[PDB]
Amino acid sequence: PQAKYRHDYRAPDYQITDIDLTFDLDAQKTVVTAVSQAVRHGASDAPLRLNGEDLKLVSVHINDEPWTAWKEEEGALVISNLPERFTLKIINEISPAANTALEGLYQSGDALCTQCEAEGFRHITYYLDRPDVLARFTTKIIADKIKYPFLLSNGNRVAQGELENGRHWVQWQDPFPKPCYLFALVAGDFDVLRDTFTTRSGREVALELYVDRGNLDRAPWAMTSLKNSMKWDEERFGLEYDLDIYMIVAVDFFNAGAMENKGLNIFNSKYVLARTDTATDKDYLDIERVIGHEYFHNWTGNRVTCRDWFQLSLKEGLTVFRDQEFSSDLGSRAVNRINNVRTMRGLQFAEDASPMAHPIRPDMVIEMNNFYTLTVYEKGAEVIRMIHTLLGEENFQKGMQLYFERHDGSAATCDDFVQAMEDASNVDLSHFRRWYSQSGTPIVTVKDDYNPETEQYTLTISQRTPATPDQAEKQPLHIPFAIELYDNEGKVIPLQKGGHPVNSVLNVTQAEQTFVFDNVYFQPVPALLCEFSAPVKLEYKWSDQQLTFLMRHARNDFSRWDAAQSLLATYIKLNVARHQQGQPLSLPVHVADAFRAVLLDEKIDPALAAEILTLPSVNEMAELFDIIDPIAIAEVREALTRTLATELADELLAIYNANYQSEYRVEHEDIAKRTLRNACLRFLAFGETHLADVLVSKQFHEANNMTDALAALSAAVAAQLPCRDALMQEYDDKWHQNGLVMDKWFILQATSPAANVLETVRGLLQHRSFTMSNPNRIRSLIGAFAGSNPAAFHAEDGSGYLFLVEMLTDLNSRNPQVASRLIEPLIRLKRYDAKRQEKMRAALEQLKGLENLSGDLYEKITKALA
Ligand SMILES: NC(=[NH2+])NCCC[C@H](N)C(=O)O
Ligand code: NA
Ligand code: NA
Ligand code: NA
Ligand SMILES: [Zn+2]
Repeated sequence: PQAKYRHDYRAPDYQITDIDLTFDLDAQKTVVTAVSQAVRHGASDAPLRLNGEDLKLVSVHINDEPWTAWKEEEGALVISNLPERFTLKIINEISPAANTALEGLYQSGDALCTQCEAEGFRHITYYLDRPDVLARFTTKIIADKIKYPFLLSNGNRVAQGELENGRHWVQWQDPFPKPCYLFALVAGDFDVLRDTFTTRSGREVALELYVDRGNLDRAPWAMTSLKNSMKWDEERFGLEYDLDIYMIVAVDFFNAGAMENKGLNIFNSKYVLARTDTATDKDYLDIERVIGHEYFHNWTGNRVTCRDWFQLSLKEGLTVFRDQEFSSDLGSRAVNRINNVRTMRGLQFAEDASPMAHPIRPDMVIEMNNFYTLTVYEKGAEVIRMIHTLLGEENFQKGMQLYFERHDGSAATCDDFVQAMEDASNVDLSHFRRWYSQSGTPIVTVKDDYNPETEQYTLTISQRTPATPDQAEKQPLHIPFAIELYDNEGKVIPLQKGGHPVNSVLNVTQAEQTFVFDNVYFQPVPALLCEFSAPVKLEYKWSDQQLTFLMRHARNDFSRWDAAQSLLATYIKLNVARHQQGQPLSLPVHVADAFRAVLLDEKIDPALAAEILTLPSVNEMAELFDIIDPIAIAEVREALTRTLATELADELLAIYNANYQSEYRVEHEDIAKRTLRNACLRFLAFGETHLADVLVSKQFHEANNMTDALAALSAAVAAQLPCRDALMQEYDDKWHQNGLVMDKWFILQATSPAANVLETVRGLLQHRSFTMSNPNRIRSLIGAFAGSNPAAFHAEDGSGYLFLVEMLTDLNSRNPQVASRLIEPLIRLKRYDAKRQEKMRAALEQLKGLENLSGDLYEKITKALA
């Protein structure tokens, strides 16, 4: 297919102000009548190009005049000779039952529902499918009352009727103009959880949460979470919900997570449903995160939307930032910060190195679901966070205020947002704008000198961004670089120069520069890049003792955890090299001693302890190497675990029992203590086998909740303890009728360290709870294998690659978006060694060859093969 470029953006030749939709719903054959009020801004010779895909056009009228001047060409309806103002009427047919791709209107079990972001509304009718066209929607739905008793669209019920033949209809009116990507329609039968929330200003909002019949007991957390989101957006941003009613529909068949359709959010049911014995702490906190996320979109995405899709980060960067702040306010900010950094370093960095590398504001896009990426979302959020870091909270809020004042009700650009922050704060961000247009992860090298004569510390900070596949030119960024200097007592040395204080966030704006600090009264141990103040790789020659010092003394828990990650980083790289030579793990006693200290520190926050005692993921570890040896990394992680499990056996067991809790609560102290207890159990699993098998079996069976049961189940798989198969069989026998609970089991299987792991995953394509028609199952099994089990995917015989190629051959026709998610491990071939590349290249060349290759895959494959 054909590529699209940000720099060609042009205001449209026509606009639409108002659209009245009617749907005659039926799964096999739905008929759509779309009456649109339109305007020509452009020139008379220039026709209206409307977008449409897989549409059966029944009729076209202009002001009730059957129109003759038009043609369907590929993917568009082109209409000529139009008035300056006219009523467009289209009628067309679509078939939700045939919609396996889950774009547009499709069927999720017995229900019908929509996904229109990014360019899905064109699968529903011929429209100006672009988010710079905003209009007021009115939506009429006609359906069989028995199959589809509930008929939902955005806004308010303004009309209702019954009909002959057991059909009924309902009409919705959304007062706020919107881009079609925000349109939603759900029809079906549901249990409905109903509550209300009153805004600070007195507006009473009806809350309706629609779940499949029988799931009303799993709904209350999500509700509480919505209410908390509404409260928090009020307290922190001063923003209030703007309609009378808030609907959420949880459906099972969904490609991504959730969607912010105005007043009618549609969620993957994985981020709604929870109960203490089906969902984990992580699940609860994810439900909290995503409910919040889609709610915060109501202002940052909906009241202010994107001028075009290249501006996607304008809303996702900002909205993610907002869900991070939400979770951090209500929970542990540090645990939150830590995990978000794990993700930046572990996954996003890898993408910014990949052939799919792109700035948070892309300049070129072929298929736009491919840019719903770790980069646009998470790095985009770090970019927001840097603006926040640079302006401080009060000015950051003044900028938010200016942004809405300026742009409420319209579509905007990333640049509009930066300008609003600049103008409201009077901090200059012209240079800082380069973060929007430059891909790749900058590397920051730091050098230091203490001079005792002058009591001066000197930092020489230099930066480079290496070239990426997408960009041959790179240039210095405006890098906000936070530091603290500690003296030998653990106290903080006040930063200064020439008598007057110095803000501890340095403006690193050049390829190379120097900072001097006066009155540094003792040779300092520095904390560098505090709080991960910019999304960069830091190069500084730490000593173990500097790092252990910081683990004991740094003010911010983040810097303690992070020091530990640097300490470990070194010994991971040592042992991968060793593993390649056939040598066992080697590890200095003082390294093990540092972690013993964390286990016995009575004062440390268990949440922090637990993160420090969590080894980097294999994905995090991979980022330490130019060439990746996935097997060595996997085996080294296993050995590092085994070793600490031996060295710290008694302390690990002590802390495990000490954190026992008879009561289960989703509450941040209880989650911390539990996260610690399970971190310990993990190590103990790799210790002496009989005690392991006993502790792990006991917790599986005695557990009063899914967090504890799964941690044990998961440890049995990881450590291949003798009780494993029994426990796995039992989870199957209990939970097999339950998709979302099974997803956890499929993930364990797909990630098992056993040697017959691929053979098992194939068998599981037949399992009773698996099916290729459900993205969630696909990702629990196939995805978790290919992306979260690198050792097996990258098995030397190329067997992992051929497996994924089979699956992708299916998925390319069935569901290109899911296929594109799954290909990603394969387009990383250049991080690996030559023999693996050659096989991976071949695998890609084969997929390139598929008859009817999707745009979604073509994009990644051609870049990967370039
Ligand atoms: N087809 C899709 N799932 N597109 C992406 C929708 C993601 C949604 N806007 C979110 O940020 O949560
Ligand atoms: Na408009
Ligand atoms: Na609110
Ligand atoms: Na907090
Ligand atoms: Zn979002």
